[PDB]
Amino acid sequence: DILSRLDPPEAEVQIDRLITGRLQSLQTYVTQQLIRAAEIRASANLAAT
Amino acid sequence: DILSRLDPPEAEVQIDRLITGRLQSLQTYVTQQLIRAAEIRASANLAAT
Repeated sequence: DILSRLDPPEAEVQIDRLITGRLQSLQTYVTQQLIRAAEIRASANLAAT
Repeated sequence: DILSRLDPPEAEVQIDRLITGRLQSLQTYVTQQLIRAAEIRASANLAAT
């Protein structure tokens, strides 16, 4: 709908905002999965011992 | 190249787009190093034991 109702020069501006938000969300997700996996690893290490 | 084919009022807008990206990339580098150092630290703590 963003494009469907506009030219390229005018749509690229909005699509870059959408891209910025959606990339920020994915970085937040991946950083928290990295922090949460190091906590699961310390627990599996205790289980092995 | 932005300081050679743009006047100062137009080169600010183009320099800020680079500043934002490079800051993002540097800060991603610094987060992943904290997460990797916290893992090297536990290995060295096991080696000391």
